[PDB]
Amino acid sequence: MNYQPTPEDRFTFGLWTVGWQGRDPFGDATRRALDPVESVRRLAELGAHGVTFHDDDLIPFGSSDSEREEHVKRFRQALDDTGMKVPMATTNLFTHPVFKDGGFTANDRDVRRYALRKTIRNIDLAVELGAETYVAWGGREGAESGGAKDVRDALDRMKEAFDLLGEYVTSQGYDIRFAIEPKPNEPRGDILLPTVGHALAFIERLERPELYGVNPEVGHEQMAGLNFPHGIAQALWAGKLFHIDLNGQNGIKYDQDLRFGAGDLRAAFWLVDLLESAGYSGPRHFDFKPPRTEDFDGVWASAAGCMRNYLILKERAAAFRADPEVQEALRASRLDELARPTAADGLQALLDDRSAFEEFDVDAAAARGMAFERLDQLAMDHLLGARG
Amino acid sequence: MNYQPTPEDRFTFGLWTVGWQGRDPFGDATRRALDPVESVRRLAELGAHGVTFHDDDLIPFGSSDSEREEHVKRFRQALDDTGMKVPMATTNLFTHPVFKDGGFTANDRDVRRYALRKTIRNIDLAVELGAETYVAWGGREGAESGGAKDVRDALDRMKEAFDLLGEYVTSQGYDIRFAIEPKPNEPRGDILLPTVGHALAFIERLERPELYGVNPEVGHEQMAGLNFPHGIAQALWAGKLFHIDLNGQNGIKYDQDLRFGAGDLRAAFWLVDLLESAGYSGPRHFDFKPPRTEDFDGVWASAAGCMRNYLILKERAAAFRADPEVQEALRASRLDELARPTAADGLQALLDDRSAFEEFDVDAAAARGMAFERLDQLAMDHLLGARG
Amino acid sequence: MNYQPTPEDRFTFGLWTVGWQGRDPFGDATRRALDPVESVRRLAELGAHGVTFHDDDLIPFGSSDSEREEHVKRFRQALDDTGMKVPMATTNLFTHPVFKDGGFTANDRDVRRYALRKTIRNIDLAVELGAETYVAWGGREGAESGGAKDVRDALDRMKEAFDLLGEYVTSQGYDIRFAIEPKPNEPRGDILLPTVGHALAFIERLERPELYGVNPEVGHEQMAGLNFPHGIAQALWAGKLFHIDLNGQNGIKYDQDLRFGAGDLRAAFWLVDLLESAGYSGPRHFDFKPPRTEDFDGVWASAAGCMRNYLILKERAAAFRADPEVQEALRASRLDELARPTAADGLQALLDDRSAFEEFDVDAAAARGMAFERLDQLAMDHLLGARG
Amino acid sequence: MNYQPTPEDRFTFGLWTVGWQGRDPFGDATRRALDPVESVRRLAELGAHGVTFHDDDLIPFGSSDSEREEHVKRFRQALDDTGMKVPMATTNLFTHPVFKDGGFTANDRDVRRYALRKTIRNIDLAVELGAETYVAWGGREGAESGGAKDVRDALDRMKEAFDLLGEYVTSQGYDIRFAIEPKPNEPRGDILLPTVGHALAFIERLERPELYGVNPEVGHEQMAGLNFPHGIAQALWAGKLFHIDLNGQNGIKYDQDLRFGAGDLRAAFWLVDLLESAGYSGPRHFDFKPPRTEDFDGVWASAAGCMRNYLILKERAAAFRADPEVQEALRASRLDELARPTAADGLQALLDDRSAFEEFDVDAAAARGMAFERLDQLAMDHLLGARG
Ligand SMILES: O=C[C@H](O)[C@@H](O)[C@H](O)[C@H](O)CO
Ligand SMILES: O=C[C@H](O)[C@@H](O)[C@H](O)[C@H](O)CO
Ligand SMILES: O=C[C@H](O)[C@@H](O)[C@H](O)[C@H](O)CO
Ligand SMILES: O=C[C@H](O)[C@@H](O)[C@H](O)[C@H](O)CO
Ligand code: NI
Ligand code: NI
Ligand code: NI
Ligand code: NI
Ligand code: NI
Ligand code: NI
Ligand code: NI
Ligand code: NI
Ligand code: NI
Ligand code: NI
Ligand code: NI
Ligand code: NI
Repeated sequence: MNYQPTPEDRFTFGLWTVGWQGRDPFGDATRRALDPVESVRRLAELGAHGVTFHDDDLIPFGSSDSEREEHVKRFRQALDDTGMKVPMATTNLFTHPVFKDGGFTANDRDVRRYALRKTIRNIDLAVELGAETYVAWGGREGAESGGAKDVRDALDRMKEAFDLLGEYVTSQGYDIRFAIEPKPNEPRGDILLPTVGHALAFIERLERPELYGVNPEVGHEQMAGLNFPHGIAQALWAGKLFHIDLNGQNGIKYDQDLRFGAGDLRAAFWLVDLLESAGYSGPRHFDFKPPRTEDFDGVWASAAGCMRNYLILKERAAAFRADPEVQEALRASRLDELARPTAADGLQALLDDRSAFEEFDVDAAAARGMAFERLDQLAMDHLLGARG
Repeated sequence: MNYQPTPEDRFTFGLWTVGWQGRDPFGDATRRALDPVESVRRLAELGAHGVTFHDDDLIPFGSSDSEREEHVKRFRQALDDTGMKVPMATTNLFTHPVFKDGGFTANDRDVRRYALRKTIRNIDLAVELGAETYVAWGGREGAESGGAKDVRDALDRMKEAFDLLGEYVTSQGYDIRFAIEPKPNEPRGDILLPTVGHALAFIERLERPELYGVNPEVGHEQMAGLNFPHGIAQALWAGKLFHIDLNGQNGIKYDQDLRFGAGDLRAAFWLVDLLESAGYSGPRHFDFKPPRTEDFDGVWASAAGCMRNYLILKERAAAFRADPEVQEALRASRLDELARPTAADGLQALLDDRSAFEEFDVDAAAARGMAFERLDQLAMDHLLGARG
Repeated sequence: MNYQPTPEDRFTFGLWTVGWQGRDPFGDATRRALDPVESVRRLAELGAHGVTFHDDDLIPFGSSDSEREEHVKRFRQALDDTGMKVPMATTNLFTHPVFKDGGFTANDRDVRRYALRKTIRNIDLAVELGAETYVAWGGREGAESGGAKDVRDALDRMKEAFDLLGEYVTSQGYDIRFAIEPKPNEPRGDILLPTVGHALAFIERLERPELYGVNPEVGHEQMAGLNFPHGIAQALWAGKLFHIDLNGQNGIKYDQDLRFGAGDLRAAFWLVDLLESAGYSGPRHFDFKPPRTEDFDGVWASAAGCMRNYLILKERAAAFRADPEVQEALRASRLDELARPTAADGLQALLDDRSAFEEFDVDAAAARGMAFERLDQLAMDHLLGARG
Repeated sequence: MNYQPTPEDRFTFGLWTVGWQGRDPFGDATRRALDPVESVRRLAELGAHGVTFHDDDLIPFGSSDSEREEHVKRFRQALDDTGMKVPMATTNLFTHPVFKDGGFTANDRDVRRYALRKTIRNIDLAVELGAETYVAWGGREGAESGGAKDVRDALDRMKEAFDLLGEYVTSQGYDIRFAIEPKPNEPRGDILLPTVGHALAFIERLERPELYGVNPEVGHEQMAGLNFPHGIAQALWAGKLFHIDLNGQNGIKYDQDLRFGAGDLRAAFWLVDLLESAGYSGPRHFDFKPPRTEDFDGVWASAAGCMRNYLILKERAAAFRADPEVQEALRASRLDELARPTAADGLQALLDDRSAFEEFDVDAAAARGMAFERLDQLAMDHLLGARG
């Protein structure tokens, strides 16, 4: 019947999302700034579970130690009054002109040292607020031209930075983990660790890999034309999906950050299906931008649509899996065999198995249809609620 | 003056490249098949170092043990007469209809067992011929629809397969290593391990990671809009660039496999620059298709252009790096600082360093230009041979 | 409740669609060839309205005049027995090696003359069978390299060819019109008249523009990352949508030709909405390929899914428009004002209108939200059948 | 030897190019604003021919009639002192929040009337300054969601607007023409008239088509993965290339606006080749953004690189065409035949010509290679200055 979200659904929003003033490359802001406290109250009314923030969203850049203290106190009371949580925090290493060539991988060494200190300062605040995950989006790490950045040295600097933060966390005894958010491009011509895969590979080279995971975003992988649910499957397979950014994107172009459900709808369905069947227990975080055509009423409707869409898809995906006709179709397509080991009998046995080569009837096997189209139409019917 | 390749340049070609008959999705072959022996002699005349092959290129599918023996003997004499080497070999797990849903990750278990036996048989042949690398391109591993393939189970099957081959190699005492070739899509809607990053991450989950590397292809990463030289830098950083496939691609669309140099020319320049300065010593393998508009004279001209283009770029990249004006520009852009550790002084020292935050003048740092445009124009001048 | 198609729905299929044997760039056929007569009977059973064909699908290439006559007679009886119609026909100017550099724009003049004769021969057959539209897809018209094709001369040849066919039709007194099908690339590196826009512009340069329209395909425009429904709106605006090819595509990559409904689902919804509200009365033609993983049962299920998906979307789009809440939302977003002339009062009046500039309150106007997000969520609810 | 530009080369720059302060979606300005007068003097020193402007670049928005007059006088003296010309002008209908849903196609009628008045006011100024072309880039014309914009009505409003401007120009007796600049997306999710083709088609529906042309931009067509030189060939073929925007773009992603020469280098070569051989006599306008990593010295170096790159390519393209070996290769590939009419003998003659079908030897024709690869390698050698 209806689709009301409750804090139990674990839906979270960055302050910078509903707070996006509408400034784009070709235009000025179309909305006034939101007081983070108003955003907390409004999201709470909508059924959200918590909020996330960059240091600079909560405490204006260059704020003194006193002003800083007041901003946090104000934010803290709003949280106490609403029951909202703060499961994730991050650093802004992309807005200020000093980070024009990056933070952790800036060619200027002094800039790199500054970026680390700025991050460390915010990690202490994040722990103070109860955040369990600390996200790192290296938006300025990259280049527009080939000779500007030696990638191998840049990767040495990136590893050095992450190892230092890991040494810091472990020395303060914090119970906080890191999640690297990949993005292929924008604002840099090409960004380092462009996809979930590159991020996962890099993590295996850190001194304490256990502390690092990935924070994939729907639109980012889609900006590279990749299959998001497949990338998420691989991150789960590796045990590295620490957090997730949900939104929508219409193909390969600029990062749109539409509300979740918009963009590639079928991909959204397969994503929810995967997260739910895999038992993902982390937050369902929306990193979206309510389009600039909207006024404040439009932003809250956009935020509500994020949660609504997730809930509808969850219903349809659940109905899909529980359908006996679908369970039969899955067996018809041999999904059950895919889950069985190819050779639990071992190498030697396989080599001696004449049924696996010498006596294998390749034409008989080749003639078997996979029945994938029937299966996919069942999935389509379920998504559209068209199952008679 | 001129650009003649010699076997010392380590240029290699797959038999399937100059041998591509021109069959495409919408058209029939425009060229007769080439006898692998003729291809060996022709490539040798052109200055190539060696050739590579899929089992099915050398020995027709379904060949008896006797015919098989004759085909190899014939091929062996051609190699002896020309001095050509065979540094890499691979398996064809994509053409025959039996592999329509994959080889190692086919839902059908019997198909998966067959794919392993077929690969093992060819590994023995590869070692016999002296190949040091065995490439694996899972072209049929993937899907067109969401419910057809459970990616986590598929990744379990992929790992199982690679671990078994690793157990085989180590048991026969072979001195051969594996290289996984990624591709984002085509012929499947989405292919598993779509980019160099995903492949590198997966490798870290194998039982014997030391035996596996990556075989990236210029056009494949470009089909995802990614920066190829950056991906190669990361593979080198990880010590996993075991082999490389060179060709050209005009952006995001079907896999064109144009001759090397064609497609994104500037990317080709930065690639050669990187491979040469990094001391890549493996083969410079061309996996290209001479367009179907060509007759045989056109195919040999296309193959020659591959090597010619590599040699010209190598000259221009060498001239770029050795230019004192460029060395000065590199210092102006702080590439030297990027190579210096951010905090060799350690964590505690960084936290106590007031020059890294408290007394850091952010406006002064922000005002410094990176001088990247001057550097890039110097690179452009060098590429075009326009340095006065 | 259910979604059964009937010939009244005007659903048509090319013989080459359900008949696609599964041959792709990296693989052999996975299905035997279908007798066109069997395809006619099977599609009729499924509720289809008619079929379409290339000359070479019906009459094997190189067939004598007698064999040709028999093939047509056989096909004719199948049509008579089923009541199926043939509303569109086309020429195959892409498969045979002679068309490797094109048909109408081949550099070889003799080839260009041959292509015209081949098309003319099939136009006579099309009229004989009752086809009202003749489609032209210049799949081989284009290039892989810059100097191979002088585009201005190629466009002169393209216009010459179309003008000649127009002169032929008008001289035989045929009641048949032409529809040019655009495609950005594949099989050529870049194809001439790459999008609906380029095709529409070209048509305005023909001697008898009235005889030519466009035959857009969902996936083709999406291979250029364009909004298909927007392109269709422009073709309707110009009065040039003579026919349409329906299928699915997952973004920018090779031409997938998935069944309709698959690919970008939301785009499919907006397309059906537009065609139905605009009163498009031509055929709903599916130019799709049942994936090669399927056997014959899978191909017929895929074809049925094409029609089913169109019918479901038509229902949801109709429900969307007829919803009073949606009609109210449309007024809230000023869609009614968009339909009103900006200045029916004329130029002079506008220049003298102080309310249009001098006394225009720009801040007041800027503050009005467009309410687009609320509208889009209503559309999402309707698509998913989630309207309470 | 060297490549110095002189005003005779007709190189022009928009004030907004070298003046771009570096503000992007994720960052603040990294450069102070430039006084348009300083930009005029600086560009003049670099060898530029003239500058272009949006109304809002020259006269701050909301300026009184007096301030307006002073700004123009100041700008006028700078032009007189340098000898710089102003060949093109345009309107800013994208920055101010009032244009959030468009200017000419905004759903709000009052906004549409305001946009026309604002444009008309600037047309008078453009003529006053001597501009021969008036560009219109409908950056805000489009949508993020399907129901927000009825495209057919939007196209009615777009035509109404352009017809009114045409009526205005013709009534004032101005000798100024319009050029529509297409762009597929950004800042809107999808922009109306997304490519050169769509723009050309639309123009044929205006009341006075003679007054309208197109202003294509390198990067814009490349954001749709299209071949820019091919699009330019079609615009020239139609006699509609009134102006051109030159820059660089690295594939399908956000609009980078790199300096000319950067991005797809080979495409830049083929573009210059075409413009020069076609005798394009309009300005060579650069619409680029010096990357934000740069300080002012870097912006002037970037602007100089634009002109330098154009001059180098012009040299290489000229050398390519004048090479007798290339002229021979062109004949070998039948470019001379492409330029010959297919059937100047007429329709009836073609139908009676047995050599065009009945007696046409298709196998003989099919066997002829096009020799395109040899031709393309000659072009590569010339571009790289590697012709021995
Ligand atoms: O496009 C950029 C990212 O998606 C951005 O929102 C990061 O997620 C954020 O800075 C970390 O919380
Ligand atoms: O597009 C596919 C690949 O590039 C293919 O050529 C593989 O490289 C080959 O099968 C391994 O040698
Ligand atoms: O991708 C190519 C086209 O879509 C093709 O199927 C044409 O439509 C056909 O040849 C005309 O009927
Ligand atoms: O990306 C947008 C355009 O390229 C822009 O610069 C227009 O050209 C300009 O507003 C007209 O002069
Ligand atoms: Ni993002
Ligand atoms: Ni994003
Ligand atoms: Ni994010
Ligand atoms: Ni490849
Ligand atoms: Ni390839
Ligand atoms: Ni390859
Ligand atoms: Ni098609
Ligand atoms: Ni298609
Ligand atoms: Ni089609
Ligand atoms: Ni632009
Ligand atoms: Ni641009
Ligand atoms: Ni422009």
